[PDB]
Amino acid sequence: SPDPNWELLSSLGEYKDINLESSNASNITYDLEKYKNLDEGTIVVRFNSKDSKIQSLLGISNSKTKNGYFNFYVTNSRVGFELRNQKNEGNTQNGTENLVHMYKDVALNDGDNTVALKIEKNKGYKLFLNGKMIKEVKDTNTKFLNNIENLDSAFIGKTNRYGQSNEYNFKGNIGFMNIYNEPLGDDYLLSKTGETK
Ligand SMILES: CC(=O)N[C@H]1[C@H]([C@H](O)[C@H](O)CO)O[C@@](OC[C@H]2O[C@@H](O)[C@H](O)[C@@H](O)[C@H]2O)(C(=O)O)C[C@@H]1O
Repeated sequence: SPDPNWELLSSLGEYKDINLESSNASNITYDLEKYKNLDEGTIVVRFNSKDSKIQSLLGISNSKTKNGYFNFYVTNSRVGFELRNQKNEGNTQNGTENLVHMYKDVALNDGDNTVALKIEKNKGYKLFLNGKMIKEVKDTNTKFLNNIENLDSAFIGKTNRYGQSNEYNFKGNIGFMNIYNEPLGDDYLLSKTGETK
């Protein structure tokens, strides 16, 4: 990754017009090899939710575990992500590491919102929403997808988990999702997310 970061970069993944009105997530597991070893990157999502519960925009997980997952989520009044690893499979809490839970209480538009998560390896994390950098966390030992063992699922609109776990099914539409292998420039993220001030 250069310093400063690129202001415009080709996406690793780009997904559009995902209809989640009946809360049936979009399986993007075919792209999993692109993401599973990432130690940094950027995720940009345009969304409109019809619900107030915790809902995954993007869920990347080890479906053989309860708690081995990355969950980029929203509510009606909050955005954030969790990062958790689990070393033991099946119906158990054993071997769970709760790595990061970063979130911010926010005002959302009633219509479309645009959010971004920026991860800079061993620098930190930033959240953007509707043209603002809403939260920055400095961290000299960052964790991301490469820290979750045996990933096997990637979904837009849910997190694929073992057994009876809460999959955080999203209800509404996702206009777009763009995933990058590098941290993008703040100015790019401010303008891009800013399209839905
Ligand atoms: C983003 C978030 O807060 N994730 C939590 C999650 C949610 O809060 C919950 O699923 C929303 O309904 O809860 C997690 O723990 C589940 C666990 O909670 C205990 O209090 C309860 O006794 C258990 O039966 C079980 O529901 C989850 O894994 O889903 C933790 C996660 O970090």
